[PDB]
Amino acid sequence: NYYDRSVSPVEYAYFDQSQNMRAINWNKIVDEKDLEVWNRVTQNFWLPENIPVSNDLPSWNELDDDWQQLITRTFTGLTLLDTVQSSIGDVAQIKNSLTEQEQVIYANFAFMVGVHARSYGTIFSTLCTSEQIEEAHEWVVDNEALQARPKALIPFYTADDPLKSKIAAALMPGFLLYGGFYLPFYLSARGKLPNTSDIIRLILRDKVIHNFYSGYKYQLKVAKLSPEKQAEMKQFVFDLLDKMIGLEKTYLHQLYDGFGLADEAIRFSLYNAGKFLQNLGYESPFTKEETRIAPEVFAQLSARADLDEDWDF
Amino acid sequence: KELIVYFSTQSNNTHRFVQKLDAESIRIPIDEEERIKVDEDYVLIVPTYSGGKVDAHGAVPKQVIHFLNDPDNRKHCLGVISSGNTNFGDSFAIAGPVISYKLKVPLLYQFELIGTKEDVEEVNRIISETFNA
Ligand SMILES: Cc1cc2c(cc1C)N(C[C@H](O)[C@H](O)[C@H](O)COP(=O)(O)O)c1[nH]c(=O)[nH]c(=O)c1N2
Ligand SMILES: [Ca+2]
Ligand SMILES: [Cu+]
Repeated sequence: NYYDRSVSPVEYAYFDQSQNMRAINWNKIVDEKDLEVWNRVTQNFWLPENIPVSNDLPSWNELDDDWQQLITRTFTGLTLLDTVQSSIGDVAQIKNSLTEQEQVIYANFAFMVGVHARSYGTIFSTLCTSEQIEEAHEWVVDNEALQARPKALIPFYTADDPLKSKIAAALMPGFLLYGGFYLPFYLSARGKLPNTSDIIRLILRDKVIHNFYSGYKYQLKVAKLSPEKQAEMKQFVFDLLDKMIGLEKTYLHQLYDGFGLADEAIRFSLYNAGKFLQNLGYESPFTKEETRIAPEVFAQLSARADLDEDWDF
Repeated sequence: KELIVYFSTQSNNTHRFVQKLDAESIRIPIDEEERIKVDEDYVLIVPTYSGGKVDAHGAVPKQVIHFLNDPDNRKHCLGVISSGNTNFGDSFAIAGPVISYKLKVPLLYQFELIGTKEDVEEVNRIISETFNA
Protein backbone atom coordinates (compact mmCIF):
# COMPACT_ATOMS: atom_id res chain seq x y z
CA ASN A 1 0.00 0.00 0.00
CA TYR A 2 1.55 3.34 -1.22
CA TYR A 3 0.11 5.13 1.90
CA ASP A 4 2.06 3.00 4.47
CA ARG A 5 5.44 3.56 2.61
CA SER A 6 5.04 7.36 2.00
CA VAL A 7 4.56 10.57 4.10
CA SER A 8 2.41 13.73 3.59
CA PRO A 9 4.49 16.75 2.39
CA VAL A 10 4.19 18.49 5.85
CA GLU A 11 5.51 15.28 7.57
CA TYR A 12 8.39 15.23 4.97
CA ALA A 13 9.10 19.00 5.50
CA TYR A 14 9.39 19.00 9.35
CA PHE A 15 9.73 15.36 10.64
CA ASP A 16 10.86 12.67 8.09
CA GLN A 17 12.79 13.26 4.77
CA SER A 18 13.59 9.45 4.57
CA GLN A 19 10.40 8.64 2.51
CA ASN A 20 8.81 9.96 -0.76
CA MET A 21 5.69 12.23 -0.54
CA ARG A 22 2.06 11.19 -1.25
CA ALA A 23 -0.60 13.58 -2.66
CA ILE A 24 -3.72 14.01 -0.42
CA ASN A 25 -6.31 11.24 -1.15
CA TRP A 26 -9.93 12.62 -0.86
CA ASN A 27 -11.23 9.36 -2.53
CA LYS A 28 -9.98 6.93 0.22
CA ILE A 29 -10.58 8.79 3.55
CA VAL A 30 -9.05 7.50 6.88
CA ASP A 31 -11.60 9.39 9.10
CA GLU A 32 -15.16 10.23 7.82
CA LYS A 33 -15.37 12.81 10.72
CA ASP A 34 -12.81 14.92 8.69
CA LEU A 35 -15.18 14.95 5.63
CA GLU A 36 -18.12 15.83 8.01
CA VAL A 37 -16.17 18.86 9.41
CA TRP A 38 -14.67 19.96 6.01
CA ASN A 39 -18.15 19.96 4.32
CA ARG A 40 -19.75 22.03 7.18
CA VAL A 41 -17.01 24.73 7.61
CA THR A 42 -16.67 25.23 3.76
CA GLN A 43 -20.52 25.25 3.31
CA ASN A 44 -20.65 27.79 6.24
CA PHE A 45 -18.24 30.24 4.45
CA TRP A 46 -19.29 33.90 5.10
CA LEU A 47 -17.85 37.48 4.90
CA PRO A 48 -18.80 40.40 7.21
CA GLU A 49 -19.93 42.43 4.09
CA ASN A 50 -22.90 39.92 3.93
CA ILE A 51 -24.38 41.64 7.09
CA PRO A 52 -25.91 45.18 6.95
CA VAL A 53 -24.24 46.62 10.15
CA SER A 54 -25.29 50.19 9.00
CA ASN A 55 -28.79 49.28 10.42
CA ASP A 56 -27.15 49.27 13.96
CA LEU A 57 -26.35 53.06 13.69
CA PRO A 58 -29.67 54.12 15.39
CA SER A 59 -29.18 51.87 18.51
CA TRP A 60 -25.38 52.67 18.53
CA ASN A 61 -26.00 56.49 18.63
CA GLU A 62 -28.29 56.01 21.74
CA LEU A 63 -25.22 54.59 23.66
CA ASP A 64 -23.04 57.13 25.61
CA ASP A 65 -19.23 57.55 25.04
CA ASP A 66 -18.48 55.08 27.92
CA TRP A 67 -20.56 52.19 26.39
CA GLN A 68 -19.24 52.93 22.82
CA GLN A 69 -15.64 52.83 24.26
CA LEU A 70 -16.40 49.53 26.16
CA ILE A 71 -17.63 47.89 22.87
CA THR A 72 -14.62 49.17 20.79
CA ARG A 73 -12.13 47.99 23.51
CA THR A 74 -13.90 44.58 23.98
CA PHE A 75 -13.98 43.88 20.18
CA THR A 76 -10.32 45.09 19.67
CA GLY A 77 -9.38 42.64 22.50
CA LEU A 78 -11.23 39.81 20.64
CA THR A 79 -9.51 40.95 17.35
CA LEU A 80 -6.10 40.37 19.11
CA LEU A 81 -7.07 36.77 20.16
CA ASP A 82 -8.35 36.00 16.59
CA THR A 83 -5.06 37.49 15.15
CA VAL A 84 -3.08 35.12 17.50
CA GLN A 85 -5.19 32.06 16.45
CA SER A 86 -5.17 32.88 12.65
CA SER A 87 -1.43 33.80 12.35
CA ILE A 88 0.06 31.23 14.88
CA GLY A 89 -2.39 28.80 16.56
CA ASP A 90 -4.37 27.10 13.74
CA VAL A 91 -1.44 27.03 11.20
CA ALA A 92 0.81 25.43 13.95
CA GLN A 93 -1.74 22.50 14.10
CA ILE A 94 -1.23 21.55 10.38
CA LYS A 95 2.15 19.71 10.84
CA ASN A 96 0.79 17.82 13.95
CA SER A 97 -2.22 16.35 11.96
CA LEU A 98 -3.32 12.66 12.34
CA THR A 99 -4.87 12.68 8.78
CA GLU A 100 -4.29 14.38 5.37
CA GLN A 101 -7.75 16.13 5.45
CA GLU A 102 -7.00 17.54 8.98
CA GLN A 103 -4.07 19.54 7.39
CA VAL A 104 -6.52 21.31 4.97
CA ILE A 105 -9.24 21.79 7.68
CA TYR A 106 -6.71 23.70 9.90
CA ALA A 107 -5.83 25.91 6.83
CA ASN A 108 -9.61 26.69 6.60
CA PHE A 109 -9.69 27.39 10.41
CA ALA A 110 -6.72 29.86 10.13
CA PHE A 111 -8.46 31.67 7.18
CA MET A 112 -11.94 31.81 8.87
CA VAL A 113 -10.52 33.08 12.25
CA GLY A 114 -8.85 35.75 10.01
CA VAL A 115 -12.41 36.58 8.74
CA HIS A 116 -13.57 36.77 12.44
CA ALA A 117 -10.80 39.35 13.23
CA ARG A 118 -11.69 41.25 9.98
CA SER A 119 -15.46 41.34 10.92
CA TYR A 120 -14.71 43.62 13.97
CA GLY A 121 -12.96 46.02 11.51
CA THR A 122 -16.19 46.04 9.39
CA ILE A 123 -18.27 46.98 12.53
CA PHE A 124 -15.72 49.74 13.51
CA SER A 125 -15.78 51.14 9.90
CA THR A 126 -19.62 51.56 10.20
CA LEU A 127 -20.07 52.69 13.87
CA CYS A 128 -16.77 54.09 15.35
CA THR A 129 -14.73 57.33 14.85
CA SER A 130 -10.97 57.13 13.93
CA GLU A 131 -10.31 58.37 17.54
CA GLN A 132 -12.42 55.53 19.12
CA ILE A 133 -10.58 52.94 16.87
CA GLU A 134 -7.04 54.33 17.67
CA GLU A 135 -7.85 54.61 21.46
CA ALA A 136 -9.01 50.92 21.56
CA HIS A 137 -5.71 49.80 19.85
CA GLU A 138 -3.62 51.87 22.38
CA TRP A 139 -5.70 50.37 25.28
CA VAL A 140 -5.15 46.74 24.04
CA VAL A 141 -1.32 47.24 23.63
CA ASP A 142 -1.00 48.83 27.15
CA ASN A 143 -3.45 46.49 29.06
CA GLU A 144 -1.11 43.92 30.77
CA ALA A 145 -4.10 41.80 32.06
CA LEU A 146 -5.38 41.52 28.41
CA GLN A 147 -1.85 40.72 27.03
CA ALA A 148 -1.20 38.04 29.75
CA ARG A 149 -3.84 35.68 28.19
CA PRO A 150 -2.34 35.22 24.65
CA LYS A 151 1.21 35.42 26.20
CA ALA A 152 0.22 32.27 28.26
CA LEU A 153 -0.91 30.23 25.14
CA ILE A 154 1.58 31.27 22.35
CA PRO A 155 4.54 29.29 23.89
CA PHE A 156 2.55 25.98 23.49
CA TYR A 157 2.10 26.77 19.72
CA THR A 158 5.88 27.47 19.19
CA ALA A 159 7.08 24.57 21.50
CA ASP A 160 7.54 20.93 20.27
CA ASP A 161 4.80 19.21 22.43
CA PRO A 162 1.91 18.69 19.93
CA LEU A 163 -0.66 17.67 22.65
CA LYS A 164 -0.09 20.94 24.65
CA SER A 165 -0.28 22.87 21.30
CA LYS A 166 -3.63 21.05 20.61
CA ILE A 167 -5.06 21.91 24.11
CA ALA A 168 -4.12 25.62 23.53
CA ALA A 169 -5.74 25.47 20.02
CA ALA A 170 -8.97 24.08 21.65
CA LEU A 171 -8.92 26.56 24.63
CA MET A 172 -8.90 29.68 22.33
CA PRO A 173 -12.23 28.99 20.46
CA GLY A 174 -13.57 26.93 23.44
CA PHE A 175 -13.21 29.50 26.30
CA LEU A 176 -11.02 32.62 25.99
CA LEU A 177 -13.35 34.95 23.91
CA TYR A 178 -16.73 34.15 25.63
CA GLY A 179 -16.18 36.79 28.41
CA GLY A 180 -16.12 39.32 25.51
CA PHE A 181 -18.96 37.65 23.49
CA TYR A 182 -21.20 38.24 26.60
CA LEU A 183 -21.34 42.03 25.77
CA PRO A 184 -23.02 41.89 22.28
CA PHE A 185 -25.67 39.35 23.57
CA TYR A 186 -26.28 41.56 26.69
CA LEU A 187 -26.87 44.54 24.30
CA SER A 188 -29.03 42.64 21.69
CA ALA A 189 -31.20 41.38 24.64
CA ARG A 190 -32.04 45.16 25.03
CA GLY A 191 -32.56 45.57 21.22
CA LYS A 192 -29.12 47.31 20.81
CA LEU A 193 -26.69 46.46 17.90
CA PRO A 194 -28.89 43.56 16.61
CA ASN A 195 -26.92 43.24 13.28
CA THR A 196 -23.56 43.13 15.21
CA SER A 197 -25.08 40.13 17.14
CA ASP A 198 -25.70 38.36 13.74
CA ILE A 199 -21.91 38.65 13.00
CA ILE A 200 -21.14 37.22 16.53
CA ARG A 201 -23.56 34.27 15.84
CA LEU A 202 -21.76 33.50 12.49
CA ILE A 203 -18.39 33.66 14.40
CA LEU A 204 -19.71 31.22 17.11
CA ARG A 205 -21.04 28.81 14.39
CA ASP A 206 -17.33 28.49 13.31
CA LYS A 207 -15.67 28.53 16.80
CA VAL A 208 -18.00 25.72 18.13
CA ILE A 209 -16.69 23.42 15.29
CA HIS A 210 -13.03 24.60 15.82
CA ASN A 211 -13.24 23.67 19.58
CA PHE A 212 -15.02 20.33 18.78
CA TYR A 213 -12.43 19.33 16.10
CA SER A 214 -9.29 20.23 18.17
CA GLY A 215 -10.85 18.40 21.19
CA TYR A 216 -11.73 15.34 18.99
CA LYS A 217 -8.11 15.10 17.62
CA TYR A 218 -6.70 15.66 21.18
CA GLN A 219 -8.73 12.64 22.48
CA LEU A 220 -7.59 10.32 19.58
CA LYS A 221 -3.87 11.02 20.42
CA VAL A 222 -4.10 10.80 24.29
CA ALA A 223 -6.14 7.50 24.00
CA LYS A 224 -2.89 5.84 22.65
CA LEU A 225 -0.78 6.98 25.71
CA SER A 226 -0.30 4.89 28.93
CA PRO A 227 -2.82 5.38 31.81
CA GLU A 228 0.01 7.26 33.70
CA LYS A 229 0.64 9.71 30.77
CA GLN A 230 -3.18 10.19 30.27
CA ALA A 231 -3.46 11.22 33.99
CA GLU A 232 -0.38 13.51 33.40
CA MET A 233 -2.17 15.24 30.43
CA LYS A 234 -5.51 15.54 32.36
CA GLN A 235 -3.52 17.20 35.24
CA PHE A 236 -1.93 19.66 32.70
CA VAL A 237 -5.40 20.55 31.18
CA PHE A 238 -6.97 21.44 34.61
CA ASP A 239 -3.72 23.27 35.71
CA LEU A 240 -3.70 25.36 32.45
CA LEU A 241 -7.52 26.01 32.59
CA ASP A 242 -7.09 27.15 36.27
CA LYS A 243 -4.34 29.62 35.12
CA MET A 244 -6.40 30.88 32.10
CA ILE A 245 -9.64 31.26 34.22
CA GLY A 246 -7.53 33.35 36.70
CA LEU A 247 -6.10 35.58 33.89
CA GLU A 248 -9.60 35.94 32.23
CA LYS A 249 -11.32 36.96 35.56
CA THR A 250 -8.58 39.61 36.25
CA TYR A 251 -9.01 41.00 32.66
CA LEU A 252 -12.88 40.99 32.72
CA HIS A 253 -13.00 42.87 36.11
CA GLN A 254 -10.80 45.59 34.42
CA LEU A 255 -12.72 45.54 31.04
CA TYR A 256 -16.22 45.84 32.66
CA ASP A 257 -15.08 48.15 35.56
CA GLY A 258 -17.98 50.57 36.35
CA PHE A 259 -20.51 48.73 34.06
CA GLY A 260 -21.40 45.87 36.51
CA LEU A 261 -21.19 43.14 33.76
CA ALA A 262 -18.01 41.33 35.09
CA ASP A 263 -19.95 38.80 37.28
CA GLU A 264 -22.38 37.61 34.49
CA ALA A 265 -19.52 37.73 31.86
CA ILE A 266 -17.38 35.43 34.15
CA ARG A 267 -20.36 32.99 34.64
CA PHE A 268 -20.82 32.83 30.80
CA SER A 269 -17.00 32.28 30.59
CA LEU A 270 -17.17 29.34 33.10
CA TYR A 271 -20.21 27.84 31.21
CA ASN A 272 -17.93 27.70 28.10
CA ALA A 273 -14.94 26.49 30.24
CA GLY A 274 -17.26 23.53 31.13
CA LYS A 275 -17.96 22.82 27.40
CA PHE A 276 -14.17 23.10 26.60
CA LEU A 277 -13.48 20.31 29.19
CA GLN A 278 -16.33 18.14 27.71
CA ASN A 279 -14.89 18.64 24.13
CA LEU A 280 -11.57 17.18 25.57
CA GLY A 281 -13.56 14.22 27.07
CA TYR A 282 -13.35 15.47 30.73
CA GLU A 283 -16.42 15.99 33.02
CA SER A 284 -17.34 19.66 33.80
CA PRO A 285 -16.91 20.31 37.57
CA PHE A 286 -18.83 23.67 37.34
CA THR A 287 -22.28 23.95 39.04
CA LYS A 288 -25.34 24.97 36.89
CA GLU A 289 -25.46 27.86 39.48
CA GLU A 290 -21.75 28.88 38.87
CA THR A 291 -22.46 29.04 35.07
CA ARG A 292 -26.05 30.54 35.10
CA ILE A 293 -26.64 33.80 33.13
CA ALA A 294 -29.94 35.79 32.76
CA PRO A 295 -32.42 33.93 30.47
CA GLU A 296 -32.97 37.06 28.23
CA VAL A 297 -29.17 37.14 27.46
CA PHE A 298 -28.93 33.29 26.95
CA ALA A 299 -31.95 33.55 24.53
CA GLN A 300 -29.71 35.76 22.26
CA LEU A 301 -27.18 32.82 22.09
CA SER A 302 -29.94 30.14 21.54
CA ALA A 303 -33.79 30.58 21.52
CA ARG A 304 -33.94 26.69 21.51
CA ALA A 305 -32.34 26.66 25.05
CA ASP A 306 -35.87 27.30 26.56
CA LEU A 307 -35.96 17.89 4.95
CA ASP A 308 -33.95 15.04 3.28
CA GLU A 309 -36.04 12.89 0.82
CA ASP A 310 -34.80 9.67 2.63
CA TRP A 311 -37.71 10.15 5.16
CA ASP A 312 -40.10 7.23 4.21
CA PHE A 313 -43.17 8.61 6.15
CA LYS B 1 -38.38 -2.81 30.66
CA GLU B 2 -36.48 0.57 30.75
CA LEU B 3 -34.58 0.81 27.39
CA ILE B 4 -32.64 3.52 25.42
CA VAL B 5 -32.02 3.49 21.62
CA TYR B 6 -29.24 6.05 20.78
CA PHE B 7 -27.02 7.25 17.89
CA SER B 8 -23.42 8.55 18.27
CA THR B 9 -20.84 9.41 15.53
CA GLN B 10 -17.08 8.53 15.86
CA SER B 11 -16.74 11.45 18.41
CA ASN B 12 -18.82 9.25 20.84
CA ASN B 13 -20.19 12.26 22.88
CA THR B 14 -23.78 10.81 22.94
CA HIS B 15 -22.34 7.27 23.56
CA ARG B 16 -20.50 8.52 26.73
CA PHE B 17 -23.63 10.39 28.05
CA VAL B 18 -25.87 7.28 27.50
CA GLN B 19 -23.33 4.97 29.34
CA LYS B 20 -23.67 7.29 32.45
CA LEU B 21 -27.50 6.57 32.49
CA ASP B 22 -29.01 3.68 34.58
CA ALA B 23 -31.23 2.25 31.75
CA GLU B 24 -30.00 -0.44 29.25
CA SER B 25 -29.00 1.07 25.83
CA ILE B 26 -28.83 -0.15 22.16
CA ARG B 27 -26.64 1.77 19.62
CA ILE B 28 -27.89 2.54 16.04
CA PRO B 29 -24.90 1.57 13.82
CA ILE B 30 -22.71 4.33 12.21
CA ASP B 31 -22.26 2.07 9.09
CA GLU B 32 -25.07 2.96 6.59
CA GLU B 33 -25.00 -0.70 5.28
CA GLU B 34 -26.11 -1.94 8.79
CA ARG B 35 -29.56 -1.70 10.51
CA ILE B 36 -31.06 -2.89 13.87
CA LYS B 37 -34.55 -4.26 14.77
CA VAL B 38 -35.99 -3.21 18.21
CA ASP B 39 -39.30 -4.85 19.40
CA GLU B 40 -39.41 -3.22 22.92
CA ASP B 41 -40.44 0.36 23.98
CA TYR B 42 -37.47 2.85 24.07
CA VAL B 43 -36.53 6.54 24.64
CA LEU B 44 -34.51 7.76 21.57
CA ILE B 45 -31.32 9.86 22.31
CA VAL B 46 -29.65 11.50 19.23
CA PRO B 47 -27.25 14.39 18.43
CA THR B 48 -27.95 17.20 15.86
CA TYR B 49 -25.82 17.66 12.65
CA SER B 50 -27.60 20.43 10.60
CA GLY B 51 -24.56 22.70 11.29
CA GLY B 52 -26.37 26.03 11.97
CA LYS B 53 -27.27 26.67 8.26
CA VAL B 54 -30.28 29.03 7.60
CA ASP B 55 -32.62 24.82 7.67
CA ALA B 56 -33.42 21.47 9.44
CA HIS B 57 -31.84 19.39 6.56
CA GLY B 58 -29.31 16.87 8.03
CA ALA B 59 -30.46 17.83 11.59
CA VAL B 60 -31.40 14.13 12.19
CA PRO B 61 -28.44 11.82 11.32
CA LYS B 62 -29.20 9.66 8.19
CA GLN B 63 -28.67 6.44 10.29
CA VAL B 64 -31.46 7.64 12.72
CA ILE B 65 -33.82 8.28 9.69
CA HIS B 66 -33.03 4.74 8.31
CA PHE B 67 -33.85 3.28 11.81
CA LEU B 68 -37.17 5.25 12.20
CA ASN B 69 -38.14 4.51 8.50
CA ASP B 70 -38.81 0.86 9.62
CA PRO B 71 -42.40 1.06 11.01
CA ASP B 72 -41.66 -1.85 13.46
CA ASN B 73 -38.83 0.31 15.01
CA ARG B 74 -40.83 3.62 14.68
CA LYS B 75 -43.92 2.35 16.64
CA HIS B 76 -41.82 1.54 19.81
CA CYS B 77 -40.56 5.19 20.34
CA LEU B 78 -42.04 6.70 23.59
CA GLY B 79 -40.12 10.03 23.20
CA VAL B 80 -36.92 11.74 21.90
CA ILE B 81 -33.98 13.37 23.80
CA SER B 82 -31.70 15.50 21.51
CA SER B 83 -28.16 16.88 22.07
CA GLY B 84 -25.86 19.45 20.40
CA ASN B 85 -24.29 22.80 21.36
CA THR B 86 -26.06 26.14 22.19
CA ASN B 87 -23.38 27.93 20.02
CA PHE B 88 -25.45 26.69 16.97
CA GLY B 89 -28.18 29.14 18.21
CA ASP B 90 -31.56 28.61 16.44
CA SER B 91 -30.22 25.15 15.29
CA PHE B 92 -29.40 23.98 18.90
CA ALA B 93 -30.48 20.30 19.40
CA ILE B 94 -33.16 20.68 16.61
CA ALA B 95 -32.94 16.89 15.79
CA GLY B 96 -35.36 16.46 18.78
CA PRO B 97 -38.16 18.80 17.54
CA VAL B 98 -37.79 17.30 13.97
CA ILE B 99 -38.15 13.69 15.35
CA SER B 100 -40.89 14.87 17.84
CA TYR B 101 -42.89 16.29 14.84
CA LYS B 102 -42.29 13.25 12.49
CA LEU B 103 -43.20 10.55 15.13
CA LYS B 104 -45.83 12.66 17.07
CA VAL B 105 -43.89 11.83 20.33
CA PRO B 106 -42.79 14.14 23.20
CA LEU B 107 -39.42 16.01 23.18
CA LEU B 108 -38.42 14.90 26.74
CA TYR B 109 -35.03 16.71 27.23
CA GLN B 110 -32.17 18.60 25.47
CA PHE B 111 -28.47 18.48 26.60
CA GLU B 112 -24.93 19.32 25.33
CA LEU B 113 -21.92 17.10 24.42
CA ILE B 114 -21.27 14.35 27.10
CA GLY B 115 -23.75 15.98 29.59
CA THR B 116 -23.27 17.16 33.24
CA LYS B 117 -24.17 15.49 36.62
CA GLU B 118 -27.54 17.40 36.48
CA ASP B 119 -28.36 16.07 32.92
CA VAL B 120 -27.69 12.43 34.09
CA GLU B 121 -29.91 12.79 37.25
CA GLU B 122 -32.73 14.48 35.18
CA VAL B 123 -32.68 12.01 32.17
CA ASN B 124 -32.67 8.98 34.60
CA ARG B 125 -35.79 10.49 36.34
CA ILE B 126 -37.50 11.42 32.97
CA ILE B 127 -36.88 7.89 31.47
CA SER B 128 -38.37 6.30 34.70
CA GLU B 129 -41.56 8.48 34.55
CA THR B 130 -41.87 7.96 30.71
CA PHE B 131 -42.12 4.11 31.16
CA ASN B 132 -44.59 4.47 34.13
CA ALA B 133 -47.07 7.13 32.77
C1 LIG C 1 -20.32 19.17 11.62
C2 LIG C 1 -21.10 19.35 12.89
C3 LIG C 1 -22.38 19.85 12.85
C4 LIG C 1 -23.11 20.04 14.00
C5 LIG C 1 -22.56 19.68 15.25
C6 LIG C 1 -21.26 19.18 15.31
C7 LIG C 1 -20.52 19.01 14.17
C8 LIG C 1 -19.13 18.45 14.27
N1 LIG C 1 -23.33 19.89 16.43
C9 LIG C 1 -22.79 19.47 17.74
C10 LIG C 1 -22.94 17.98 17.99
O1 LIG C 1 -24.31 17.59 17.91
C11 LIG C 1 -22.37 17.64 19.37
O2 LIG C 1 -20.96 17.83 19.34
C12 LIG C 1 -22.68 16.23 19.86
O3 LIG C 1 -22.24 16.11 21.21
C13 LIG C 1 -22.01 15.16 19.02
O4 LIG C 1 -22.52 13.87 19.43
P1 LIG C 1 -21.75 12.53 18.97
O5 LIG C 1 -20.31 12.66 19.42
O6 LIG C 1 -21.87 12.44 17.46
O7 LIG C 1 -22.47 11.41 19.69
C14 LIG C 1 -24.57 20.54 16.35
N2 LIG C 1 -25.26 20.88 17.49
C15 LIG C 1 -26.46 21.53 17.45
O8 LIG C 1 -27.05 21.81 18.48
N3 LIG C 1 -26.96 21.84 16.21
C16 LIG C 1 -26.34 21.56 15.01
O9 LIG C 1 -26.89 21.89 13.96
C17 LIG C 1 -25.10 20.89 15.08
N4 LIG C 1 -24.40 20.54 13.95
CA1 LIG D 1 -14.31 40.95 3.68
CU1 LIG E 1 -11.27 29.11 15.92
